[PDB]
Amino acid sequence: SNNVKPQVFNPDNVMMHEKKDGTLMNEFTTPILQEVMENSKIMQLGKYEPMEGTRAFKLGVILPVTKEFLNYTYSQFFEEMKPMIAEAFYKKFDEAGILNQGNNPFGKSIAQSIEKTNKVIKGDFTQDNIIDLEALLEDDELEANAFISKTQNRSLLRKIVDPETKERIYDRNSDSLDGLPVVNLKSSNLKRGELITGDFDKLIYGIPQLIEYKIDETAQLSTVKNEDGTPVNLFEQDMVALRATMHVALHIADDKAFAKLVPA
Amino acid sequence: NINYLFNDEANVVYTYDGTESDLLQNVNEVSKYIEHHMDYQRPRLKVLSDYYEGKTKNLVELTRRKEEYMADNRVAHDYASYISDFINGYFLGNPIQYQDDDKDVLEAIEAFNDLNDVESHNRSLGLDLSIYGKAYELMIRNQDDETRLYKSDAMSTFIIYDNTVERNSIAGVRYLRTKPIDKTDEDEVFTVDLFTSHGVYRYLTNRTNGLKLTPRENSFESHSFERMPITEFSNNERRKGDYEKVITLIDLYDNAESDTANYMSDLNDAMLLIKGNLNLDPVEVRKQKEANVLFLEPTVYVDAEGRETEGSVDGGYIYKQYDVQGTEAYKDRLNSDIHMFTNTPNMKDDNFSGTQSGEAMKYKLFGLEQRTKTKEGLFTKGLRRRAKLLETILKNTRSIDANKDFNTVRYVYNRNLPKSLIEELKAYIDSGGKISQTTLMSLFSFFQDPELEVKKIEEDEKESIK
Amino acid sequence: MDYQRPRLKVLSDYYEGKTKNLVELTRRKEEYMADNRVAHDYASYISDFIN
Repeated sequence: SNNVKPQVFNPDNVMMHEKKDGTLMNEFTTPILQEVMENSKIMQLGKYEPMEGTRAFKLGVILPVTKEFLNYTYSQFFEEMKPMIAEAFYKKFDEAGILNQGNNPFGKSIAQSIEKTNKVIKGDFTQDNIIDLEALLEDDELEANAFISKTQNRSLLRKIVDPETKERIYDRNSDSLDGLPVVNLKSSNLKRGELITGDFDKLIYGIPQLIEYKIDETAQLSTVKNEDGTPVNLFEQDMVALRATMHVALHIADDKAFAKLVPA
Repeated sequence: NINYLFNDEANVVYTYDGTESDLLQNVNEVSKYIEHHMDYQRPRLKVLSDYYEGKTKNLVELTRRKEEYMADNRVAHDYASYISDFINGYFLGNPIQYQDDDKDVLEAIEAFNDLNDVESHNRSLGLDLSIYGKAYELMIRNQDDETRLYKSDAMSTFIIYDNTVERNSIAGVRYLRTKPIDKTDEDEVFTVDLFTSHGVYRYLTNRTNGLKLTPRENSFESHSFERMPITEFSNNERRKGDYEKVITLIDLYDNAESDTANYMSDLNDAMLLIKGNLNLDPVEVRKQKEANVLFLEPTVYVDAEGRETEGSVDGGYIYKQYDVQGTEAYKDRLNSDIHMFTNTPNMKDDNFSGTQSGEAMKYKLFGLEQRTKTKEGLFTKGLRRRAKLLETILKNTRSIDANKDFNTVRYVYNRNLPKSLIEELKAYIDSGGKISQTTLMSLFSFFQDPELEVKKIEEDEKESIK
Repeated sequence: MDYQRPRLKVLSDYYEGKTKNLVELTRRKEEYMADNRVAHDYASYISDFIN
């Protein structure tokens, strides 16, 4: 269009060459990945299940881009943006399965498993509390396989030493506690003083569909209105969108296989 | 284009600090190499392939062309294929010959070459070298108990080398997007094969769990060689392909030609321009093609005080025009530079000398010969590894005496220059050559029966005795 | 590292044909026109011929 002020979109989710404040990203240098890409923790810990068809639920998202942005600002945008999508899906799926956060559509989660079986330890981090937490699993004939922790509490873990052997129970180089690997969750929901453990082989997941992508220059986007309230038409408004979608399924074979340590 | 071909993480060589065992026990490391290949190297190879197929940027970059009543005239010239086919045919159009001092080794080599149709195989490798800059070949002991040689596609194969200055090849990988034809759901499942010095490990993977490698059915499969079976070949020490450096000129020539095609499509060649205040009946204008006289009668303006004056009528043809001199000099410069930087003969500015074709050709291909001799060195360096593998499998099967050595083989290269059998015969029989009658006859195609003619000569030579 | 290498790296980038014209986007324009940056590969033509 011939609009010389940029188009206001609602929500303001469309990528634009000209910001609202009048900044123009010409000659724009490609950003650099200041943080390493995150990975799905339940795909790391849990047991894969060969699954054809389906109980699965779909994950999806669409990223619209103004084709001025795609021409002048950042030509390769859609290829560089695929990992950051898959990261978003991994984070969503982890947050659902583990913490029962983000509208997890399953009836199944570790957070619910723990809250059901009441397998929770109230206390500060101490060697005795780590041993009691692990014993909450071995009570039911299940042995802990790994730990899930907020990385911000390594400052607490370094302060615990075995008073018999008189050495650090936490190997800060291996990032392993009592010999078991600790995986870190970046999500904001797991507080500083909280630690989770279980026999993750009992947590089963399946992927009836790998991430599809489709990139399109023609569809209508009813969920993104123009300033005047008409839906965006990508072809008329000279615009492009990427769609990504995935199906995933989650199962907890034995909800007593998980225990949680939390501050008193 | 640019951001894929000239990027820094494309075109690198993978290296690993540990031994084969240190790699194989930590299979995830191979997952990182596969990921790096997909993200950085494959794009480059894909672009080079698209240019060989002629899918140049100008065809696919619809992003600008306006979807109106106007025509597109998007054009692709195929310089990439013209160049690669010429350079490859010059290098390997004439089969490599083999010489050895020991006939047992020579006949074992010739048997393997004939069984595997190595002539065609070698040419296909030369072509891959020419487009991608590098090529891979896989050797396997078949189920029918035969040594087979197959080319491995460049977009799906790579090698991880020892980090020492010697850079021995530690492990090779091949991975493919196996898909059915009907659907596009789980096609991001890649079947991975990892080749070590002692066997193949077979896996399944997909991009979207992050390429965790998992054992396929019957995952490990031993092989009787004693070194990793895949071999890599190079076009030059940079592993860069013959048109990669001129893709930008091919792009410019596409743009210029499709620009002129638009100018031709969109402007009218000529029109009859008629000016001035006049009445034109659109029914009468249809006679324009067949009228002989055009009569323009100007409007007469009457002033209130009685003055009279005439309007200014006018008429004449007008025709579109463009800067032919500057655009043809520019397109000629692009074409000349594309051929100059690739040492390919510029057919548009060429004259033949006399009759002897080979010497004019060595003059014109002198520049191309210089690059080919380097490529000849690197090609023989690869052929020697192919022979090393063949000798190893033959000895382990005791199909040959352990006493034999294959490194004595001499690989003799001939260029595919044009030749003149009549002048060569005259040069061979002068200076003392000899030829058997049946052989001599086989060279000339006017003999309808090259063998029967001998009997027919004996009859004449017999009746001449009486 | 501080003095001899930066010479060799530029000589090598010309052999690969990564001439300055391709990387020096700093003063180029791309707001609606095409970039039309170009590299001619004389460096490789010359070195392969002479060697």
